[PDB]
Amino acid sequence: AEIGGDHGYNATNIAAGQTSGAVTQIGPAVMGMVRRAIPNLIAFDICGVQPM
Amino acid sequence: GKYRVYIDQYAKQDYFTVGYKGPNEMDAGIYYAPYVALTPLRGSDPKNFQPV
Repeated sequence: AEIGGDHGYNATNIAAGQTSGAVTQIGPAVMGMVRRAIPNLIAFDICGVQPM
Repeated sequence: GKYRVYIDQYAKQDYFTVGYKGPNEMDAGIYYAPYVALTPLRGSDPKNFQPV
């Protein structure tokens, strides 16, 4: 019974606000961060490890 | 010592208006007679279900 609306289905509109009615939003709620993991190392027992 | 001045917020051009008041409620120029107060009307439409 009032006009809210969708943040226009493109990421730039969904960034902070810019709706179609009058509810203009703060911004999407952050969830978390994801990153690459560290690759593992293949031993060193297959060669010489003599220090200098 | 004589006049109670009330200022109109939304004056159009300029004016001052002098009036009389009495001790009774009959003693005036205009009567604002109250009747049934604000009514908390409610309802809904059974084709969109949004309230009103």
